[PDB]
Amino acid sequence: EFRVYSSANNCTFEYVSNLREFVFKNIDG
Amino acid sequence: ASVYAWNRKRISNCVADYSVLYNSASFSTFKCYGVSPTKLNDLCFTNVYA
Ligand SMILES: *[C@@H]1O[C@H](CO)[C@@H](O)[C@H](O)[C@H]1NC(C)=O
Repeated sequence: EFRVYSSANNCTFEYVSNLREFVFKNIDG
Repeated sequence: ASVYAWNRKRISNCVADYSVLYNSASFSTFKCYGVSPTKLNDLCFTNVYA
């Protein structure tokens, strides 16, 4: 069930394509 | 669209080709302010509005 998103303003870039590990950095955009 | 309701479209995240538009040989007017139209391909911006 998807009840999160209830808007549509200006958009920008959109991309579509044991244990798990992830790392998230954010630099210079 | 009409003049009082001029439409807008943003373009980004792609590879433009200004020379083809330059060499279409069909447009009547082409005025670019502040930039060299023949050197437009050798430039890189963040987003364009049509
Ligand atoms: C969407 O973001 C752009 C980026 O600056 C801004 O200029 C524009 O006003 C925004 N749109 C709305 C409806 O706020």
